[PDB]
Amino acid sequence: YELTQETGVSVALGRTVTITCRGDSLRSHYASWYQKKPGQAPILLFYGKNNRPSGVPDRFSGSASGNRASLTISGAQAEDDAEYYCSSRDKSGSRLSVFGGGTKLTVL
Amino acid sequence: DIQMTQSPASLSASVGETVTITCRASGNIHNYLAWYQQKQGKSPQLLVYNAKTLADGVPSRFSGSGSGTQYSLKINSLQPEDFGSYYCQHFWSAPYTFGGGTNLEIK
Amino acid sequence: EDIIRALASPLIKDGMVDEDFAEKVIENESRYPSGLQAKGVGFAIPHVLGDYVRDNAISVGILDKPVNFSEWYQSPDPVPVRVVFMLAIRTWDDITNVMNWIKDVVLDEEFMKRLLNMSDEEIYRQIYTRISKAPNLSGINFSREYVRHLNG
Amino acid sequence: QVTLKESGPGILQPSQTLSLTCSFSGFSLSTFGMGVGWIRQPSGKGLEWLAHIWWDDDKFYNPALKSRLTISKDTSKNQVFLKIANVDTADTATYYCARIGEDYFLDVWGKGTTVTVSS
Amino acid sequence: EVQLVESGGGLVKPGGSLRLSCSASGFDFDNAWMTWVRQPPGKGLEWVGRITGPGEGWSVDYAAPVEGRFTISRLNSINFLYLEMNNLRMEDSGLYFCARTGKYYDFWSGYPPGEEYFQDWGRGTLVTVS
Ligand SMILES: *[C@@H]1O[C@H](CO)[C@@H](O)[C@H](O)[C@H]1NC(C)=O
Repeated sequence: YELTQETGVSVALGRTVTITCRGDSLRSHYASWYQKKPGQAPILLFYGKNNRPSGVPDRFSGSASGNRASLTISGAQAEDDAEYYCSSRDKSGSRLSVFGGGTKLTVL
Repeated sequence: DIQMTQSPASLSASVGETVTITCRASGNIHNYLAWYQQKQGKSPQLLVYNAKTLADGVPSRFSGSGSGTQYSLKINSLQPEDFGSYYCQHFWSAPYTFGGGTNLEIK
Repeated sequence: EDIIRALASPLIKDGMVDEDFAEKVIENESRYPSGLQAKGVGFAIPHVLGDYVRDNAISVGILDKPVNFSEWYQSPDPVPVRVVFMLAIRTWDDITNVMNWIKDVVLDEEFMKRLLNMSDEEIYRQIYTRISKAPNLSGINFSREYVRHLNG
Repeated sequence: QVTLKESGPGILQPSQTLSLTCSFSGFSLSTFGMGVGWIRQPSGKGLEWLAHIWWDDDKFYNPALKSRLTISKDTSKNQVFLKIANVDTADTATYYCARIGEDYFLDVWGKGTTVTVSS
Repeated sequence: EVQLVESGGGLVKPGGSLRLSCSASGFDFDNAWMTWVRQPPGKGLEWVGRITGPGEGWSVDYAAPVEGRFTISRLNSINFLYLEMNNLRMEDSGLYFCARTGKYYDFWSGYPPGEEYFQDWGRGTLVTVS
């Protein structure tokens, strides 16, 4: 369990919350962030230091510093009610990948 | 290949006088040029390297300067031993060719 | 052809890359810009990482005057590049190790000021030393043939 | 003490190959940044670059002469060799072996072999 | 823009084996990096492994917990990849996803060997045990 992630968050409709990820590998590497719905393939929402993929809403983005990475969810809508995941390297300098536990974000 | 052209072909000076020798490149050779001097019947010795500083054992009475494509040697208080043949060697890009040299003689 | 033939010739002649390396590099450069601005001069790093690279080698060119081309970080602003590091590298881990090494080179401003004025023999010796001195990059083929001044 | 000594033939006949051997000494030729080379001086003339050996076995020749010559290294017993084919009377000259230093350094400038060519 | 479709999941008795398959379309499959990730019900995404391209020589990297029980290979001529699993246990059950990955590196602020992202995911195929 290389990447630590929170169980979930209650989000008021249209509000801003932050989903964080912590670990040691994050001191040198960035985390990639994903959004997943039950029954659906997950989609990449954010990666690197500042890169929003095409094909996604431009509502929000992530960042990283220290030993923590995060995705800001902003103006969260009902369609953003999803499992969120973060992934990065297992150890600084290694070539293997890991994902965090998965957080449930629910929009009221 | 970048060539060196020396000038004048010959110099004439008295012992104790100051003279200069000029060499210029056919291209930009930055700071890599060396000056050599030959006594009759002997191999030449190094005077100046990296187009500017003196080699170990070389007298303080002379030096040189320049940049880019053109450099010169300046020798003060010429001593009888300073009269001889001078050569400019190009180092920016191999082969390390020489200009034809100049000939300094006593008035 | 900014630097692409001048610095690709020895990679092709000595068998480091396939003969159509230059064309593959040009198309990938368009998609993935090579320019990068340092506090001093631009340092560019063209690369592909395809299977047409036969062995790993670094071709380094120094330009008489800067060449203006787009930035690595997706910006139309041209970068006045004076030094170019064409990387004939087969895979990802090897190229990241080289780019990390190049960053140490890029940040050495005294080195770059000298580099712009170094002869091919001097350029070879200082780069050669840096590649082999580093704990990384073992296996990269670097020689005098990969050191060049680019006219204009 | 670094010094260069030389040996070769006195009189060579036109069209024959000239063999000049330079005895290298005082440091290893394998030393990083170092090398040796040859400079020619026909009597009454200035200096001409002839040939060059680097510590890494790179080699240079004067392009005007190059088609006739090869230069080689053998670190066993410090030997430097220069071989020039098809030598003419026009090639009568003093042939000097000079030590090259890191970042360019011609200094030793060993005494020259005198080579003459005649019938 | 692209498609990636998994198949071959099914029920395996503990100690048994199976092979999963996945087709791909709309992209360069020769210089592609492909990975597998699995999600047991009630769990998050577990990375299983990655197969690299011909530039490196088709090496495969595995998560330590699956090393030695998994093998990955692919046929570029049909845009298709395969993976074999052996000696299955209850912890191997889950939805197996195939994904197309990319590479990321920041020249000024990164660190080798960079980072990765999973750009395009398929639906996944379900593997169960006992
Ligand atoms: C790039 O350099 C060329 C040199 O001829 C110049 O004409 C051109 O305007 C420059 N372009 C930009 C965008 O600076």
